[PDB]
Formats: sequence, C-alpha cells, structure tokens
Amino acid sequence: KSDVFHLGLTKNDLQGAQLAIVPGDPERVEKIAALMDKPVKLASHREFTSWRAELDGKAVIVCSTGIGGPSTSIAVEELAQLGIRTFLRIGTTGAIQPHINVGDVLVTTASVRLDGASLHFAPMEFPAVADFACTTALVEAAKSIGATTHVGVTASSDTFYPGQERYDTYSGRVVRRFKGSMEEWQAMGVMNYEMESATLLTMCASQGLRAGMVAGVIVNRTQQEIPNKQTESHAVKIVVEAARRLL
Amino acid sequence: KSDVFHLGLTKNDLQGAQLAIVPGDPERVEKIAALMDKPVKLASHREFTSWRAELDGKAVIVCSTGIGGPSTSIAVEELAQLGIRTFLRIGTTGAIQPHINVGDVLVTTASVRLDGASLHFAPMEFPAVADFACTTALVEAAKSIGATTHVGVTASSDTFYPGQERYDTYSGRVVRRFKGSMEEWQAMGVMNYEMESATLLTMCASQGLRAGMVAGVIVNRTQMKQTESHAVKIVVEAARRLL
Amino acid sequence: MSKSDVFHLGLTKNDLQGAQLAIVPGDPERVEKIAALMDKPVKLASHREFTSWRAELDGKAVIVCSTGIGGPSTSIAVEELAQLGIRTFLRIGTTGAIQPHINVGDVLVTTASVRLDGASLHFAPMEFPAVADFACTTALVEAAKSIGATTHVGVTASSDTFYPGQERYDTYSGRVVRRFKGSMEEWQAMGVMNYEMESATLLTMCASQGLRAGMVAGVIVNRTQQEIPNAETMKQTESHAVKIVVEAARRLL
Amino acid sequence: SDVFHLGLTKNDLQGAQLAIVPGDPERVEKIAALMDKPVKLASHREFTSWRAELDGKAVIVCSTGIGGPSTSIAVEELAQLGIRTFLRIGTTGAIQPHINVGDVLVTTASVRLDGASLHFAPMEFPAVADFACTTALVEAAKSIGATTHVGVTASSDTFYPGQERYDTYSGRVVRRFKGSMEEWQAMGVMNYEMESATLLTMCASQGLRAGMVAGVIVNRTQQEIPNMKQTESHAVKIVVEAARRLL
Amino acid sequence: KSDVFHLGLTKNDLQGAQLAIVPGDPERVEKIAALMDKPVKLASHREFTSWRAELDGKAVIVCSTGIGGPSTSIAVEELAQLGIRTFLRIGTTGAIQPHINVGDVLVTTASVRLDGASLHFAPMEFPAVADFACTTALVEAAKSIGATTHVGVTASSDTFYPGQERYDTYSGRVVRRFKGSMEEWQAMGVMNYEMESATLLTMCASQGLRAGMVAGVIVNRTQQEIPSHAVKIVVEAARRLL
Amino acid sequence: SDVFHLGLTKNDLQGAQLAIVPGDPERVEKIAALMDKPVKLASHREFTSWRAELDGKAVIVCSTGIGGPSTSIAVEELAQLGIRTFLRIGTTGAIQPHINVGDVLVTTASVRLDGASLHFAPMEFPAVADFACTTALVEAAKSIGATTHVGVTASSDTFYPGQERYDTYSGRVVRRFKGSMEEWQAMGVMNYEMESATLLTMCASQGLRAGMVAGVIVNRTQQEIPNASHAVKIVVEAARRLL
Ligand SMILES: Cc1c[nH]c(=O)[nH]c1=O
Ligand SMILES: Cc1c[nH]c(=O)[nH]c1=O
Ligand SMILES: Cc1c[nH]c(=O)[nH]c1=O
Ligand SMILES: Cc1c[nH]c(=O)[nH]c1=O
Repeated sequence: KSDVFHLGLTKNDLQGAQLAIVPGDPERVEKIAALMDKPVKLASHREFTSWRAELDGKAVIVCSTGIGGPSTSIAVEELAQLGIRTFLRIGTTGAIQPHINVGDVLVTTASVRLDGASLHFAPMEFPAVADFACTTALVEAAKSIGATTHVGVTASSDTFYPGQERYDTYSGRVVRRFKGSMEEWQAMGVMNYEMESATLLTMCASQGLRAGMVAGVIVNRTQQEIPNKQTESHAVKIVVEAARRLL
Repeated sequence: KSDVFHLGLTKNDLQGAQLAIVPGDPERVEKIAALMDKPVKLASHREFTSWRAELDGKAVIVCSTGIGGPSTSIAVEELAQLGIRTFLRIGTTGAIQPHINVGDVLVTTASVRLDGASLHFAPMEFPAVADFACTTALVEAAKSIGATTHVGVTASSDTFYPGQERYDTYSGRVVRRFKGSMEEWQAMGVMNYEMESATLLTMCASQGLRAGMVAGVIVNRTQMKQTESHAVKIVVEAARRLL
Repeated sequence: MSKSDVFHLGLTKNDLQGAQLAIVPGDPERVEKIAALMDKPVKLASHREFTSWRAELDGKAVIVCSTGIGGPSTSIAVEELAQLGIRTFLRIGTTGAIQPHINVGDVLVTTASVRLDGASLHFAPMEFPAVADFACTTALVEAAKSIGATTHVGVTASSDTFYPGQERYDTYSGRVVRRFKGSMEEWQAMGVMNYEMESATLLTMCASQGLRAGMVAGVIVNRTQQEIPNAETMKQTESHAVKIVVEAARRLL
Repeated sequence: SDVFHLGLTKNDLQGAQLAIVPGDPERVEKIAALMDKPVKLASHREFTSWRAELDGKAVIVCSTGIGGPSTSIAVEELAQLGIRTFLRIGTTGAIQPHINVGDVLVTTASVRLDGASLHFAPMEFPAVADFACTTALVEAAKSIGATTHVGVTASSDTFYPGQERYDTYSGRVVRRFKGSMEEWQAMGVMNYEMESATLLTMCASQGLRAGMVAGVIVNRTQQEIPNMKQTESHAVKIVVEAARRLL
Repeated sequence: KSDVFHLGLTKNDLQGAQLAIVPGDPERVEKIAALMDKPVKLASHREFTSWRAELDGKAVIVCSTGIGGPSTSIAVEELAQLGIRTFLRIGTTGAIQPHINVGDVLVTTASVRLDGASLHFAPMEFPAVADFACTTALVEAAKSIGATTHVGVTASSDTFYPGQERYDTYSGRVVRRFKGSMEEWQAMGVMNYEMESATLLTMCASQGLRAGMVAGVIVNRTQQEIPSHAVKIVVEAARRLL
Repeated sequence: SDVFHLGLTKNDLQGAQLAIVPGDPERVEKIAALMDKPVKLASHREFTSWRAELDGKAVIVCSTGIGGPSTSIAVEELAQLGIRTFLRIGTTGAIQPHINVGDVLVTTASVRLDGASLHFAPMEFPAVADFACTTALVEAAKSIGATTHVGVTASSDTFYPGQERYDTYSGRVVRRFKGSMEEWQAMGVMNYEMESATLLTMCASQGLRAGMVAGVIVNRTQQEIPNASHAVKIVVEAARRLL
C-alpha cells in the first residue's frame, strides 16, 4: 500500500508528478491544492498530509513537512524516492529588518544554517542555496500580482525560541552562541527567521533536486517576539503561480 | 485565551500538573492517557495533541512532540511555561546492537547529540544526560513488569536516513561525517537510534528540568503489539514514582 | 596618498565619475581586455595586483578592477571599491569544471559557493551562505542567452588553494591533507560544477554588507577529461565569458 | 611488568575487577587501609597502586594524577589488566550557592572541557557515568546520611583559566572561558573538577563502568582558592561502600 | 616557455637557485634584486613578478606573492616545483604592541593562523612555525644591518580590514569573531598583523621546505589604523642560508 | 605556602627565575644533583620541587606530572612564585625512521593535540617555543656534540589512541586519530609527547619563555612500546646560558 516508510504513498498516487509544494502545516495542504485543478486527498500520516492536484494538465503534489528540519528531511527524501524533483516551500515568518513589514512576501535566495539536519547532507561550507529557476518563478509570480516583495537571505533555526533569540521564555536565557545574534543577522542583511529552509535547501542543492522558498511575514521582530489568513492566501497565490511556471 | 503560541493551552488547563509524558505521535496520546484516571482531551494543534489525566490524585499531561528536536523543543518549552517540570519520553525504536532483541526495553542515560536544537540550549561539550530520578523510576518500573531492560547511550539523529547511515535512499549517498558512523557507535556501546532525545535531554538538563526516556525495541538493524504496550506501562508506572 | 581615497587601489571618487558597478576579474592583465568591450575605456591606476579602468556602458560610468588571486586580495579590492561608491560587483573568471558533461567553452553562472576559503569567515560565520545577488544572477543568465552560450547554473567550490584544496596531486609534496582527500568526488556527487578561488569571499562579503554580487566563469579545463585544450585555454572561452559579464552589466545600471 | 606506566602484572591484581581511582598518590594507601589485607603493589611517577580486599574480593586503589591525560593512562593500563569498573573519588569546588563545603557530589555526566575525551569519542558523545555505579554511590551516600547532590559536573583541563580564576600571574582568561562559570551556574552545573570528562567518556565508549563521587572543599561563589578532614572522610566512606555493592 | 601554470618560469630560468626571497608587491621585486649581483628579469604574470640574481656566486630568486595566502600558496608551490627549498618572506606590517615603533623590524617565530589556505596543508592544530635556521639567519642579519628588532608571534589575517579589527571601513563594523580581537592578541604578546605568513609558514613546515619571515613596521595600531632595513636584512639573511 | 598545589613560598626560590621542568617527580632529585647546592623544597601530588645553583645563581627543578592539566598547574604556580623561563625536559617516541633511541629532539613548535592549550589561546595561536630558549638548547646540544634533531612535535592528551597505538584494551582508535601518525610523519613531525603544546602555548601567550627538549626512548615506525642522559646534560647547559 506504500512505496515509502512514512508518507503512506506509492508512485502511482503521484500520477507522474515531479513538483511538490511543501507547506509546514498539514491543515494548509487542502487550501493550497484547492487553488489548482482536480484536487484530491492522498494520505495523512503523522505531520505528513498529502494532496494531488493538476496545473495545465500536469500533476502536482502538495505535502506538509511539519515543524523542523528532521520531519522536513523525511518528507523531501520520500517524495524524491517517489519522483519529485522540484520542491516549493511556502511558510510563515518573523521579519528582523525594520523595513520588512507584516504582510510582505519574502523569497529566499539562500539560508543561514542554524539547523542540524543540513549537516547530514553536506558540510557547513556548502551553501543552503535555492534553485535559480524556482527563485525566478517565485519572484516573477510575486511581481505579477503586485505583492510587496523582498529577495534575500533567511536565517533558518532549529528552535522557535533561543535560536531566534527570544527571551520571553521559561529560563529567560539564551545560550552564548545566540546571545546578540539577531542584531548580527540584522546587520548582515538577513531578512527573517523560519525553521525549515536550511534543511530543505541544503538537501536539494547537494542531491540534484530543485528547491525554492516563499513566505508571508506575520510578525516584525524589531517590534515584538510573538505574533498577534490574508497574508497566507497572498503567498499561497504566489507559490501556485510559481509552480505553474515550473511544470 | 491561550497562554502559549503553539500548544493552544492555558495554565488552568493543566490543573496543577507538573509532569508530562511526551510521545512523538499525536495518535498515541489518548492511548497513554487512557491508562490513567479521568482522561480528557485539552487541545490539538499541528503535531501537538495534549490530554490531561489523573494518577494517584494528581494531574498529569500527555502531549505529543512530533518528529525531531525542533518540534520537541517547542512542546517542552511551552509546557515548561505552563508549569511542567518533569518530562518522560516514550517511544518505539530499532536497535544497532546484536544482543538487543525485539521486545526488550531501553532506558537512556544520555544521548549522542547528532541534532541541531540541543546546541541552542548548551554548547556541544554539555552532556545530553537524563535526570537521575527519572531514569531510576524507568528502570525500576521496567524491572517491576519483568521486562528485559538495557540501560545506556542512545544516538539521537536529526535525520531518519543519512544520520542513521541509511543508503537505501534517493541519492544512495551518506555525507563524510556519517560514512561508517553506525559501526563506530556500535563499537562505543550505543544501543539505538532515535530522533528527539538529544534535544529533550539537553534542554531539560541545562534549564533545571527533569527528563527521562524509555523505548520499546520493535526492530533490529543487525538482525509487536506487546512491546508498545510494555513500554507504555513502564512510562506510566515511572510517572507514579516521580509525582 | 598621492591623490587616493583608499589605501591600496590608488583611486578617488572622482575617478569613478558616478560609477556604481564594477567588473572584477582576477588577472590585472585582463582589465584592459574587459574595458575594451565598452565605451571610451581609460586606465585609472595600477598598484600591486590592482589594475583599474573606467569605461562607459550605455552612457553610464563603469569600473573594471582586478582582484588578484584569492579571497584576501579580493576583499581589499571590493572593500575599497565600496568605500569609493560601488554597490554592484560582477566577477568574471576562468574555471576548471568537475562534472563530466560540462564541456570546455561552457559558461558557468554561480548561485552560491562552497566556502573553502578563510576570508569569508572575516565577514560572516560559516553558517551564512556565500550566495549571489538575485538581480546579478538574473542579468548573467539572461546575457548568456543573448550571447548564445552553453550555460550551466549552480554551485561552485571556492578554494583558498589551486592545488591541495582542489585535490591536485601533481605537486611538490604529492600529498593532500585529510580534509581534502577524496573531496573532489564528494563535491561532484553534490552537484558542484567547478573550482575557482575568489567567489566565496566576494559573495559572502557582499551579501553580508548590502552589496550586490554576481559570478560568471568560462570553462578552460575539465578535471574529468583527458584532453587539455591548447595554451589559449583561456583566450576564446574567456572572450565568450567576458562578453556575457559586460552584457549582464548593462541590465544592472 | 605487563603495563608500561603502572608497573603491574595481571597476577598483582589477584583477579580484581574494580578499581577506586583517587587523584593523589598519597591518598591511595589511606583508602586501601579502610579495606581488608591492604598491600602495596607499585609506585611509578604519579601512579601509586595498592591491592585490598572487600568482602573476600580483591579491589585496586590506583592514583590517576591531575587531569585527563594521566587519568587515561591509568584507566587503560588497568583495563588491560582486567579492571572493568572504575570509581573516582576526588576533591571539588562547588559553583552553586546552595552546595556547602563538606557536601558530597555524585556526577551523572560531565561538561567536556578537556581534550583527552575527544581521543575516545567525538564531542557529541556524552561523558555519562554508568547507571549501576551512580546508583551505588547515591545509595551509599544515603546509608551514611551525607548531604548529597546529584547532577552535572564541569570537567576542565585547567585549574585556573578553565575554571575562570582571575587571581593568576596573567590575570587573563581567554574569550572561550570569559563569563563561563556564570553560564555553567545557570545551566545547573554543580561543580568543577579535572578528570571526570576523560574518565566517563573513555569508559562509556569502551564498555567499562565508571562512577564519580567528590567532596566539596570550596564554594566558588565565595572564593577562588580553598582554605577540613570532615569533607574527605564522608566522600571516601561513600566510594568504599559503593564498591561493596558493585563487586 | 613555462614549466609551471602561473609564474611563467622554466627550471632552467632559476640557474640552480634553491632559495627565493618572496615579497608581496611585484613592483618591489626589481628593487630587492638590484641589491644583489647580476640581476636579471625573468617573468611578470598576474601578481607574480620574478627576477634572478647572484649572491656570493650563487643563484637566488626574488618573486612576488601578491597579497594573501592563496596567491602566496601558488608562488611557493610552483617555485618549489622548480627546485626552491628555502623561502624568505619580506613584507610590511602593522604593530599591535605599544613598545614597537614605526621603522622597527619584526622577525616571526610563528603565526596565529587567521587564514584559510594554511588549512589546505595542515589542520589547525599544526603550528605555523618558521624554520629555525631561517629565523636565526634573519635575527643575525638584523644585528649585522643595525635595526631595532623584535622577535615573536605574528597574527596572519585573510583580510586587511575586519580580521585586523579595522573600523575605517564601509560598514564600520566587525564580525563577532574579530570584535575585540586586536587587544586579545595584544594581551597574548602578539607583535603584529600581516597577511601571508600563516599560509607560508604552515605549507613550508608541513612539506619539508624552509621558511623565514621578516617585516618592517609601517604603522602602530595602538596609535592609528591608517599608515629599507627589512630589505637589507632579508638579503643578508639569504647570504647565510646558501 | 604562597600557592595551592606546589607547597612553596617565594623564599624557597632564593630569587630563581628559571625552572627546569621534567615530567617524573622521581627524576627531580637526579637533575638537581647535577648542579651545585641541591636542596629539596617540597613534594605534593606529582609535584616534587628541588632548588639548585648554576654559576652561582639559583635554579628550580620541578616535576609536571604527565599531561597538560598538571603541567599547567606547575607552570602557573611557578610563575606566581617568580619563574619567567621554563625549560621542559621530557621523554618521547620518535615517528621518523632515522631518529635513534637516545637522540635529542629540540621542539620549535607543537601540534596541539591537547585540550589545556585552548584554555590560554584559541587553536589558531601557535604552540611555539621561545627563540632564546630554543637557541640555548640547540647551541648546548652542539657543545656536547649529541645527535640532535630540531623541528615540530605532536603533543597529545593521550598516550594510546591520540598517538595511534592499537595494542590496547579496545584495539580501536577514534576516527580523528585513525591514520594520524602517517599524516604527522609526512608533515615532517619528529615525535610524540604529552606536555609541550600546553607548556608552549600558555607561556607564549602570557609573556613567559619556554624551551622544550626530549630524549627518544622508542621508535614508533618499529614498535608501540619500548623493550626497556644527553638530553639532560643539554637542558642543564642550556639553563646556564639563560640566567
Ligand atoms: C583551470 C583553473 C583555474 N582556476 C582554478 O581555481 N582552478 C582551476 O582548475
Ligand atoms: C580538582 C579540583 C579541586 N578544586 C577545585 O576548585 N577545582 C578542581 O578542579
Ligand atoms: C601588509 C600589511 C601592512 N600593514 C597592515 O597594517 N596590515 C597588513 O596586513
Ligand atoms: C611521554 C611519551 C613517551 N613515549 C611515547 O611514545 N609517547 C609519549 O608521549
């Protein structure tokens, strides 16, 4: 009933699909697929909910990764085994630049590797870089609908809290490595924080797979640590139109 | 009304609970809670399904972490904010040692940190060590039900595939770091691979929180229903001793 | 300080004439060659490995300035050019391909680099990506299409050495340190296209300081192929790649 | 002599499989004299070794000297001769305000601020004590009623800069260790010593059992250098009683 | 035409020479060669300008390295391929000790490896140490020439700016690693900053080649960021090593 | 006592500013007896100290014990007492085929395969000897005409795995040191010992002068352990020239 260990999918389920949009939240999978033709549920196991749809007569996959590089690495590997060669990540993010605002769209060229899983594919010297065609499709999709878009570097962390230098926590402390880190990333022109791109981008770029990253800003970190739908469907429109250009 | 960002929980929802059993799978949460008194669902958001139960008159939490350290680190942190001081991880695992059989139970004293999230709490030099009281309770709970128990070191990987030196993959490649690594860990007496303990154990030991881990052996790299059941019985009985 | 705003280059802001883009080759001797593809080229200065020319491209001032070999001298050039007012840097180089199906004469556009250098660490920790600017990479790819080249786009290994860091054994010692033993096979398996010696420094220092940087190179040798092209290894292939960097510069002014 | 440094043969051990390993060669006789039939074996460099009897079974007392390097020599050569269990008894400086001078500390695992541990396992490997050894130490501490704390110990290759002592010739502490004591204090680290990271790592990665017990001779929240027999006695009584349980 | 990929030299060009003086600046190669007998220009390609000369009847090479370890590693390797076994570097430097003056001559015993190229020959644990005979010749040559000389450790950086903790820059900031680094090296007794010695000394010491390092102080960094005995010393030292 | 470990006051030194520092406490008396007016000062742990006189000037002989940690204590506390120059005399295993047992090896700088050196300076800092001390050692070796080799030493925190010895309890060497001896050998490294990296780093980064000399007792291209005076004579003569 399955060709892979976790996803609960066969090659036949994909119907020859070579592109997957990979959100974090299993609940957003249906919402992304509903914007394409002939959307249908495939499987749901753990944090891995998968749907198949169609764009311009070509099969497309939407599959959730869950939170973090570890679960992402499972999803991407098992989709690759099934035939997916192009991965488009759609996520939510916290901006660290003063002039990147809530509701803005961010396209990641490459990520700061503040994760562990990327090291299981390539040494730290290797860049967590997005594919050129994917990044191009994402930027061009963003411009076609008139989104406020920033293109550049993202910091990709294995934690929501200390690795993103949040202090409103149980301990209230941040380990030496990350103490004063956000200001440093800010000075280096890093746009934002998320949790999956370093793993996704490194594992694709070091294994002959294409990957792209687009995200909607839901909090600005120069203002607050914790965020307070419209930003969602903005970036979701982008990832689907970008997918159309990559089939 | 939620006090935390991900778990969708308030401090009131815990009803004074100070201990949590933390399985990986959201679907396993109810199964663990059903072994205790007055089980009720609290919340379900993404990979974080939380139930509350009662054990000898005291409230306990059962909450899933999802796969991997990042997701675990969110669950543990937010449960700690809500008042949880003790964390008991329960799971099923493979084995990398020939002498460990399918049906044996593993109690982890400390973990090899093949993860990234642990480094966000303490530098690599810091040991990913389990709490002594927790480990004791798990060992003595295992001995009380007659389980064949192995106590020692676990390798905690950020990946299911290359970090556990699996070649049956898309690339068929394992990066230099992990090339020949399983045989290395085997020679060092490492019992098994899993994917959450390095993060759990490091973040707890470096923040004044108690943590332990028990796991049932369901497969062996070198070489059923009851094994799952035994490991759960052990973790619930261990919880009784730590309340 | 004989009319210089900077320590090494021997240049003033007036020399730039409002220029905000620089083409940065490695060889001082190639600077005149690159400027010759533009309007009204004039020599500005020559100090150490830093030879610089100003030219005009579609009516706009542009700088060509050599970096020398390696991250250290590249870091001096880029920094002092930034002090002078340059915000966009386009590196044109020669390279040895490591993939069997990238042929001699092919053009390579670098999206990002494996940091086998030391100078990039002086600008950002290793975790930071040695990534090229999107607009620069776009301009190079589009220009490659305008010229009509066989072009490959992807990752480059940027080494602090020509010999052991590129796993060459044809050396005095004949040995390669543990770190780089079997490294070329590893990079090949990771889809890395080629070796050069400046991009990791250039890309990291620009991306971490609000400067735009692109990287393009002509393939003059393939490490997997027995046949090594005649002494003019550079010549015709380099002219092809040089035409692309100049055409790319037009779209970034 | 079967071993290069210790000057011992397999016959000298008389089938002994457990060793109590103090730091000071001058402490070896005093520990052996607490057991039955104490006999001197050898004395070379900082390695003074004695044999004794505990409930009819041969036990070894062998000094390690200061630090992991000399500790690693003693442990290895003792392992070559047949020892499978090592119980370290030491002196320590507490860094938590609540641990008093004369208290007893049982180490579950160590912060690896040494170099020798890396010669047996990479840094990712835990410098963790054996569960049975640790249990024996904790329970022996309960039986004599000593004020005991159980937890993590920072194991340093230096007495001075690595334990953030400033009252030195240079008065300098390298960046790595600047502010490090406060960091360890916040992480719940009980104390500093100089041998356990090496001992615990080399044993846990080679199938050997190791425990660690120590007496507190100074509290670092008060002073850098210690000023008294009451401290040593309890700790030494614990290690001998723990050895009984592990034969 | 050339037996090496970059320098544009044949083995015959060297005329049996086994020692090279290796300055950073190609423009200063002629100057150094002019101090010896029978100076003859050999080649000029990229940052590599080379001259041959004679010293007490023996052939010697002067060959520039350009700025930094990578270009230095090229020059040294290819010169080694052509038979050179001893390398004497002469450079300029910024002193970081208050007692070291502009015009003073610094002889390097070993270098702090703030470069990347050294790691391509030996792991970081390996010392960037100078050859004992070369260091001795430089110290004795300094006595012969007459200069205020200091002997000790040098910090060798892959950058002129952030790695030497310079703030007179475009960004005016320094990465975490190098924030407060100069005063740290200062307290550790490090004499000076340059950009080639770590690569040179490591690659030579780990490959059976002999290397020495001498430099003239052009700026004192306890005072400011912005800035011929050394030359006479390197030539005299070469006399002693033939 | 002015210091915590050595059991000495500044008075015990009689104005001595140079120390010869062997590893074996049993060796201290033997070295001091080669000089004038030898007097025992103290013996605590692995730290046996004697005072002697050389050309009418007070000199200290003090043992370090084995390894960087104990060496770092001896050097630091001697520095506090007034010593500014340290000459280490050790025993060593050669790794080059043409170095004979009994040969004298003078260390210019050391490969830092230790941990204690990092407590004084980051890894980038060279474990280099003092020029005057090295010169005195080389020139002293020349004077008595001993077979001498000058160069780089590998200084290891272990005797066994870090020096790639396989005739051990486990018979294994961690990945980092597998094939390491061949690598050091190809790099021209002369020998292995266990103290110089720490000694040389801590002195060079703290304004103290240090020299390093050793006698070869085994050749590692032939055997791991030997079957089981010139270097000693050289260290005493070198000390004469540094007063
Ligand atoms: C041909 C060539 C040029 N430049 C490099 O860095 N490597 C190479 O192989
Ligand atoms: C062994 C030891 C004793 N006392 C301390 O304060 N620190 C140590 O490391
Ligand atoms: C070569 C050089 C000269 N002056 C400096 O201040 N730094 C350097 O690196
Ligand atoms: C001290 C010593 C002697 N002999 C060796 O072979 N190695 C060492 O480290």
